[PDB]
This record gives sequence, C-alpha cells and structure tokens, in this order.
Amino acid sequence: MEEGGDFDNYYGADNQSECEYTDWKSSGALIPAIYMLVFLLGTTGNGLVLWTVFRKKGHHHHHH
Repeated sequence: MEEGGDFDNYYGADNQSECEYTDWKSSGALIPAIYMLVFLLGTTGNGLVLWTVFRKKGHHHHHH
C-alpha cells in the first residue's frame, strides 16, 4: 500500500477537481488516448525497421 504518511496527502493541492489546469485548452486528453494504442501498434518501430530489409535490396530500382 506504500503508506509513507508525511507530506503527500491533501498537503497543498495536487488538483482535486481543477480540471481547468490542463483542460482549459484540451491538449492532453485527446492526444494521449490515441497515439498510444496506435503509435505503438501499427508500427511499434518494427514496420520502419524490418520491412526495410525487403527494400534495402535496391533503394534505386530492383525488378531487374
């Protein structure tokens, strides 16, 4: 449970219901909800790193 009761509980603020500190412009609720299950899925860095092999054969023009 990691109690660690000292200065990490309602001791200041921590935005309890602000919802107006990083939403007043909605820039961190629609971007971190798609670029996740996508950016690291439809590629994961294995599409622009491996598939290349099937192309590095001749950056110019193969099909001799």
